[PDB]
Amino acid sequence: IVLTQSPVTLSLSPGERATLSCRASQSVRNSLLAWYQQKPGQAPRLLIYAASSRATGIPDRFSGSGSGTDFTLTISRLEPEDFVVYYCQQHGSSPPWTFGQGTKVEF
Amino acid sequence: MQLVQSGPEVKKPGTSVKVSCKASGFTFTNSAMQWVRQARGQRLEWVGWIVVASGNANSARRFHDRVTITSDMSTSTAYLELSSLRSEDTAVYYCALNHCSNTTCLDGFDIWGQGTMVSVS
Amino acid sequence: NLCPFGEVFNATRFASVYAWNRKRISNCVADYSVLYNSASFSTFKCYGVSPTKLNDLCFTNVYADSFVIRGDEVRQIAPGQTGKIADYNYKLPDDFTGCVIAWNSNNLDSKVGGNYNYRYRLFRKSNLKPFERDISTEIYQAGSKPCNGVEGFNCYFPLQSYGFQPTNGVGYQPYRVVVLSFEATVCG
Repeated sequence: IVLTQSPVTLSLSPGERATLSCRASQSVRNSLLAWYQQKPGQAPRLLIYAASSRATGIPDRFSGSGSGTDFTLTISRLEPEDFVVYYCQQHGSSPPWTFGQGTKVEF
Repeated sequence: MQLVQSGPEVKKPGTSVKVSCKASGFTFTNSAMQWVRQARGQRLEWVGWIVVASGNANSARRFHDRVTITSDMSTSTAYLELSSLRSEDTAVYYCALNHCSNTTCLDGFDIWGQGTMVSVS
Repeated sequence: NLCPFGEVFNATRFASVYAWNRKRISNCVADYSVLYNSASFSTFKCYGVSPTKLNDLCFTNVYADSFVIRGDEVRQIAPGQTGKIADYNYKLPDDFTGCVIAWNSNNLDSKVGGNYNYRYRLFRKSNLKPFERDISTEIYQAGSKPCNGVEGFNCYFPLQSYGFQPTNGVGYQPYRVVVLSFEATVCG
């Protein structure tokens, strides 16, 4: 089971509406496709858990939606510190809780 | 609610590494740590995961025979040693933990470590 | 007629602590001198009655709950005690009338190469009520999403087998533990 993510860079303006999607190649069991972000060279941190739920301590403006294979990360308000590589998860299967390629939220 | 990880280890392509990851502020319940290896300039990867209460480790397929991912509940730690430390192993190693809210546990690896620059020189 | 303590204490095989073997002993004379003066039982102390004083007092029903645990959590088999075996495997009540006999069993139970027959319940939703015997080996759910009895993330099989080796230390050696409980046909 491998996970392919969608557009490899989001090169568009700050302060607007962007959509992030993880097109899985095999159907994710039990909808466990948590969403992480990782600013380059530092520790990642969790935003969406159980493929839709907002994490504790994390504020608003993010949204995980859908289940199964069709999937969406919904970011509402691109602040300059949200121009970060964003990552999938498949820690649902068994082995290879495969991540994604990431993307580049770019100005 | 913090996972203090060990410092960097500059190593050699014949040696083996020993990466520890202590959990500060709390003790290990049935918490299911995972381990993430990031070569710099590449994506995050998956090494393996320990159910910390049970010790049932399970490593990834390319790491199937040469990493043993052990845990110790007495010291509230969880270790990792990777064998043979090839030139394609220079990375940053992240110990990610699932927070357990006693009554239950969460479904997300929220509290992470800080990294371990395992250098293969 | 004598009470059959010889089929409990000198038994060939015990049971694991999650499925702890309980046998009811009644309608006999219970000779406790061969227990206290055996000089082979390492851990032995009695709650609610002195061990040399219970020989000449008569009860109605005696249960000899027996299991095998690691030598560290022999202290967990006590009234008013909190831990892993005392919460998920075998809990004694606070008003416990009876007592506990534990002796080392490295020479029988710890076989060469590891003995994995003995398991203990490690993951459970709630702590056990006293004298509860839990036999279910359902795949424990630790998170929100149920995972229908298959093994995986937040899906743990609740019985983790002990690793019993002759190489192991004194605290890691298996100790055959027999727990006596008391409540009028069991006299001395």
